[PDB]
Amino acid sequence: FGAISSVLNDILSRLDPPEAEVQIDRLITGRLQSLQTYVTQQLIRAAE
Amino acid sequence: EVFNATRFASVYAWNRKRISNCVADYSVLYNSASFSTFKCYGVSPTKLN
Amino acid sequence: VKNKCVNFNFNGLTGTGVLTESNKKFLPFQQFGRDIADTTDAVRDPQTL
Repeated sequence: FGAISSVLNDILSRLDPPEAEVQIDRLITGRLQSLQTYVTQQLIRAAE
Repeated sequence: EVFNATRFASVYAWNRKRISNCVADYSVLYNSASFSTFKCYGVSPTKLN
Repeated sequence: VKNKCVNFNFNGLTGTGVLTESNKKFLPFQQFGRDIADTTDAVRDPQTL
């Protein structure tokens, strides 16, 4: 999702919080959007 | 042999040395006052150890 | 230490989980393995292979 790595442990163990915050925020945004999409699809299928 | 050497190559002919098969202590390098510039990109220096 | 949930730092690869003996076998060039979902599931001990 634009971050340096897709694993939170790598970012935590490689970067200090002040600069790792941006990568963690990008990962959070991407994963939150994916989860919201999944929940919406599940709601529609549950209605079906 | 790289930091405490006596010869440094020119800028357009910069000298590259490969480091492998050993253990590196970056903490002593970072905490020393001999260096007037120590900046790390993609990693933080304090975690290099 | 095996059969206990611990933090493991396997050759720079950090994580948390339970280490157990594996019936799975690695070819003698592979270091770690991934699941169908690409989550790490196996590792090779740097000191015991």
